[PDB]
Amino acid sequence: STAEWWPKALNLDILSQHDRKTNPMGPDFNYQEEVQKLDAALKQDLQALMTDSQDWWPADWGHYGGLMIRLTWHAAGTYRIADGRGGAGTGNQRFAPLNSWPDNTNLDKARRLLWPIKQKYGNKLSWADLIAYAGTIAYESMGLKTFGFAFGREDIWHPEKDIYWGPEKEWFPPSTNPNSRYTGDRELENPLAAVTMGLIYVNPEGVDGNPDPLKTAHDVRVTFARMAMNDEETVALTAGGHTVGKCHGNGNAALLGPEPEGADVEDQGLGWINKTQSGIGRNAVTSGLEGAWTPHPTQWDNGYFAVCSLNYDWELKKNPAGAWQWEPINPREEDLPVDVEDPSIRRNLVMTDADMAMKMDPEYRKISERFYQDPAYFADVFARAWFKLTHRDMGPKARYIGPDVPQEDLIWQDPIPAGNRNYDVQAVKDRIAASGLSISELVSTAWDSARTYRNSDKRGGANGARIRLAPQKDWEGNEPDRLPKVLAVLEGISAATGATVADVIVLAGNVGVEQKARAAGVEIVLPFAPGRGDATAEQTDTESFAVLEPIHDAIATGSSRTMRQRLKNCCLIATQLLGLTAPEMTVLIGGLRVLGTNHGGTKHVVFTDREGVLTNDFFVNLTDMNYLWKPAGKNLYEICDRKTNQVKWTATRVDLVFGSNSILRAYSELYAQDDNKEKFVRDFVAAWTKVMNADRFDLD
Amino acid sequence: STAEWWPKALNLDILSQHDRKTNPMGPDFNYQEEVQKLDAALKQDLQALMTDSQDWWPADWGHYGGLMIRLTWHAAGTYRIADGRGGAGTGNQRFAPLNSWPDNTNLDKARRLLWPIKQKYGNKLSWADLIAYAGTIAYESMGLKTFGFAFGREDIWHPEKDIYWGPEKEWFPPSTNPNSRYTGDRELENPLAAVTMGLIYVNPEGVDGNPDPLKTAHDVRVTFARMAMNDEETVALTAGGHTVGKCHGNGNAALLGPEPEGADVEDQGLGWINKTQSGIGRNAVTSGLEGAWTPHPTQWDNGYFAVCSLNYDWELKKNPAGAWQWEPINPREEDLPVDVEDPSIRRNLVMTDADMAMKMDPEYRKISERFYQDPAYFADVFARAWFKLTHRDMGPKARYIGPDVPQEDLIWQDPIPAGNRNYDVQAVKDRIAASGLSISELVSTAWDSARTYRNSDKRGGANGARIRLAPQKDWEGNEPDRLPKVLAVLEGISAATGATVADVIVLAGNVGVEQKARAAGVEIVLPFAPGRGDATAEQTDTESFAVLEPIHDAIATGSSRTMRQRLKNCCLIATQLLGLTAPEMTVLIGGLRVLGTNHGGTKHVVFTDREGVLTNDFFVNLTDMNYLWKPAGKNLYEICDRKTNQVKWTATRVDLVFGSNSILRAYSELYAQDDNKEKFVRDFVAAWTKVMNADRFDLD
Ligand code: HEM
Ligand code: HEM
Repeated sequence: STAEWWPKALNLDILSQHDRKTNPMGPDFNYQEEVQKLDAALKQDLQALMTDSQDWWPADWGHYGGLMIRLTWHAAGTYRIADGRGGAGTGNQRFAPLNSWPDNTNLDKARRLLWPIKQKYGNKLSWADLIAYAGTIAYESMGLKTFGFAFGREDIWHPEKDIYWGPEKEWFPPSTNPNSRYTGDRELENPLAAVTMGLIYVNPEGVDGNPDPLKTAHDVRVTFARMAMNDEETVALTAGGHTVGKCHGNGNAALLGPEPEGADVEDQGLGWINKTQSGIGRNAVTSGLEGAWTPHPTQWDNGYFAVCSLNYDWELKKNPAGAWQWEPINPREEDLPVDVEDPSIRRNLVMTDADMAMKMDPEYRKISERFYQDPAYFADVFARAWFKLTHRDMGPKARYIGPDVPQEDLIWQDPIPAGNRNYDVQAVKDRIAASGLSISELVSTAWDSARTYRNSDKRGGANGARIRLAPQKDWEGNEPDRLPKVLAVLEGISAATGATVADVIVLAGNVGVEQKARAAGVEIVLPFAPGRGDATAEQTDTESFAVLEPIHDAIATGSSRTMRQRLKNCCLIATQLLGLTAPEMTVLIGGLRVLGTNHGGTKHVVFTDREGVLTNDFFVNLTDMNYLWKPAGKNLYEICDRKTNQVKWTATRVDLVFGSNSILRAYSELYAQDDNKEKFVRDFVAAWTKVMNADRFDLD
Repeated sequence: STAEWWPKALNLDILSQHDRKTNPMGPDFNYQEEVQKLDAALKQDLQALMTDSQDWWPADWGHYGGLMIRLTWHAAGTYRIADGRGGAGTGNQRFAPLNSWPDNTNLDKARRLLWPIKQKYGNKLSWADLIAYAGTIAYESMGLKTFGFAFGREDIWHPEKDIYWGPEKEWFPPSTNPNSRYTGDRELENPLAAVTMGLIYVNPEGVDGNPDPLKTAHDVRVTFARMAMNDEETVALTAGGHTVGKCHGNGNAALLGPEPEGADVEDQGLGWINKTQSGIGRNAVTSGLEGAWTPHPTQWDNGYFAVCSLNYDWELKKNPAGAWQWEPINPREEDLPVDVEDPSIRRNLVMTDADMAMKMDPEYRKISERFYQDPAYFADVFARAWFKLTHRDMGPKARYIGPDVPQEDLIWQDPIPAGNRNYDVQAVKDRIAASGLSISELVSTAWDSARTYRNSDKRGGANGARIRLAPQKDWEGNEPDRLPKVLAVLEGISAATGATVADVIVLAGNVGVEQKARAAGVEIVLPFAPGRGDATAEQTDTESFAVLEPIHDAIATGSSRTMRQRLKNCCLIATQLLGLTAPEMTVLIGGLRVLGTNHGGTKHVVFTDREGVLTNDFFVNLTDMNYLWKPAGKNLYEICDRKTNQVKWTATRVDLVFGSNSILRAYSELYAQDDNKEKFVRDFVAAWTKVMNADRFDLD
């Protein structure tokens, strides 16, 4: 197509996803308000589905719970803390490439089995919520006291183009190959939270397919941590997950047809279909391993650790489909799981390399032991972890809807109280104006408070005013000395008024922008919404926030250190997380530059003889051919006058890409037109507002 | 990215281009009304630019006309009749990949030279119009009486993803290579109108770089015909084009930097920049050939045929950059073009292989002779052809705006008169209802009248009611016997009322749809706009309309013959030309199917026990897993009941792709929800309306 030609080019399309032309819903359609009308006592239908076997994909022992829990687990298992991408918050498993990953084999059947319910509840039940709820109801039906559930996940209509899944151009390849995601000594390429392409967290047969429970344990600890789970939550999840259901590998795999995206139309959007021989029931082949972890896989119990992983000794075996798996030595007949179609036949137990790791790894072993001797703890830790798994990308509790939302404020939700809304905004502004804070100090501070937001998992943002807290107040990119000079003033204004520090930091930014538009002879009142609360250090997980540190921010031409990634690459990624379009990214850069907001007070792209005045000067000058651009070191250029051959300004790649990239320059040219001065200001303001209000889910 | 994984998948993204998130203009912005306010006497600024040389890319002999004419010519030269794609109607040359094609080398300089003007006139002058106007004003300034010009081309903001430019994964490769666009004996892959990738029409040095004017003449005739130009227009264009300007090839090419999309940010979005040595002025290297076709290249004259191509004899030479070119034998000094920087130095004349073809090809030679002995004719034929070149993708004259629009109605515009608007719509409807025409006969006829439309060059559509004319009335896909049974009735209703046959065919379709919604117990009045005119056979070019023949239409599950292209591929291409989104394509297919509109009255995807009733039955049944799909021959499937193993319905790939493609099935599922019956009807209607009104540029 139009570009395999220049693969180094910015993938600007990630900024224009989920737009009008792909969305089939009317423009006033609002899911939050339609799901609030849902008859959640739909729990009866979902629970009934569990024992409502369909011929084209029969339920094991007449119960789909194991399958449904795996569905939800896999929908959730794609999340990663580095950027908050992946997760069950958008129902992405119904689209490429996730619907066709090897690890999601046969989950297409699970999703399809949920369709009658989606058809019944319609627009009030998104595929995203349904897929995320399925496993929870399954657990309920099988005996587990779940912790809770919240609806509120809006559906998407095409693949999430912004997610980089890994460097491999092959499915589940060895870690000792070209295009490997591994470096040094088994050091996982940073963003990634899986050991290979097409897998959720870890290889069930062992690292690169070679069984050792100790090396497998290392991958499990690493990948789960990258998904926000610690040792306890991990052992809990693994055991709790395998307490029900089984592994399917009773047949030749090579006989499975193409994964969904590669199957032809006769397959109804399904995949991995066996047409050579029976591929359903006891003849089902999924992961390739075969057997169940517990005697009673249709029910919550203590069978996982209870004579199985801890009380029997295990040895390596090969299943019918050629996969490595662990089986018990001399198991008693009563402990053998029965056949999925005929209860009078006995089959075998199993443990994957990840299950054996729970017994062999010294640290997991201690936790395994606690859950073995204290099942009440196990069930509580698992239930909570199951809930965290399914909501870790839901964002603020304000987004949670439904009768079963837990009253408890969990730390991973980034709890923030409602701030006072009755306080007279204008008095707050006058006191801000009346302080000796520069237009520049006002804007940078507000920018920094809001820039932490990312729509991937909805964490960050200006609401709870955390920047004032550790570790944020000390982040290099946040300019710690200038930040307190400003917090000191603003904290005083808030105590003196009834407005929150969070509301004040934003309102101050708004003042800086208002002062700058006024200096260019433009009068404007920037929209504003009170209500931000101030969050406490107690409800702020210092370790989980490390991931939101601004190590890079092109919007303030700041780069903490030399990075592999191009500066505009970094710019593009922050703007995608922020939820901004290319036109929005463009005006923002042009505006912030003339407001004199660079980190370190650098003039890298000021291009104005009048900083502090909101003009379209950045574009007018960037687009002026009377100048030539001379590379001048690392991420730096000299903007020279062609006549005098003298250096007029300096600039970085973040600045110049807006005058190099054909699409961005087209935007730059527009804003540099003689007739678009007011449009630039109006558009800068709207984008500014969008950023300050991005995390405002507390609003209606 | 998200899919090199399944390259056979529908490129649905081509249906969601140019959306809100990429458009930087407010949503109420309307170019047609802003350009109507333009001070077209901007002709003075454009004309002044011609002699306003800029240091970073100096004008040859102090005149940019040759360069500007080439700019416009190349912007226009990308058009092709097979699908109407390409052309100067969107200003696509400012974006990838066209901005970086080898043939467009240094046109980046031309575009950049026009920026001060675009900056001055702003939102009232699109880049598309400016680029298309540049060459016309250049010709005016150099002495040619141009035929006219119309503004009205709206700007785009990213590459036109829908255009397939060719199969090559390399630039300008030989025709005797893998991935070649040539088959049998030099038979150009059909859609394409160029001999290789990255070139506009033909190779200037000869077929695959080997000079012979006779084989070159064959490519010129073939490519220009694919661009709607006959022998006369072609000789005219070639000679008229080369009557001014020159070829640039005075240097080592290998020294040129990367084309624009491959250049780094310091190049200001420009490309082919020489940093090793001087690459401007007389040292400029573009095509690689060097010399001018006429003694006086800054002026319109009769020098092209006048002692140059006809009166001097020519021989093969090699220019400084190693390109083949023809030079004259023993030219007199006065006929030598002077140096571009210093008038006191003489340089050389040249003729490309395409110019020599005008002298050597027997047929071109006769036309060349007429233009040599009758320059008034030459100038008139060229002027008209220059105008056709720059407007052949503008569509109906209704779209033309400006003081210089020619009063003459040119045949290639598909002229259609204004039809009467005062006639009482309801009386027309009652008479239609009162006829014995089936709901099916009404809908299919209207569909067929409107389906010919394509937004690529804005030709086709229900307005002028041509379907009633040759060759349309006899096209197989239009079902000639059923079409006249319906025209006979409808032609009578129109004569009896004051409404046009065109308005009547559409209104009839609207009645069929209204009758079908009524049968499903839904009352609706479909929007309607009177005014369509009936076009005459005299103003209808039977040969130019061949290209709009519906050889395929998935919307009515019709395929004239087995084709290389997948049926859904064909479906996707018609819907892109029609201007429809994926959600729109989806409801349309579902609706037309239950209305019983298949070509040949086939039941391939009816899936209703009630044809003629507008229900969401197609989706409800397509999405029902109680059925399995069994391939059953060419483009056919048997929809079988899983319990009884009996054939319930049949269907084609066009039907089943909506239940296979993950994105389309998501749409299908939505419309199959219990709560979306009315949404389906409302959405089907809106899409129906959009199609019936697509060519209505005559409306405000
Ligand atoms: C700790 C890393 C894990 C590994 C290596 C792993 C591996 C596997 C494998 C190979 C299967 C085979 C399924 C088939 O062939 O059909 C399976 C099934 C399953 N896993 Fe895991 N798993 C892990 C974690 C979890 C977690 C954390 C849970 C959820 C809390 C879970 C829940 C399930 C369920 C419910 C099934 C049953 C599928 C069915 O019965 O159809 N797994 N797992
Ligand atoms: C008939 C097929 C044609 C071929 C093979 C051809 C080839 C070329 C080539 C190789 C150049 C070299 C320019 C450079 O190196 O800078 C050129 C220049 C030019 N051509 Fe054509 N051309 C064709 C048709 C036309 C037509 C139909 C027109 C417009 C009616 C046209 C107008 C021009 C102009 C104005 C230039 C001058 C560029 C300048 O002075 O900077 N050409 N052409």
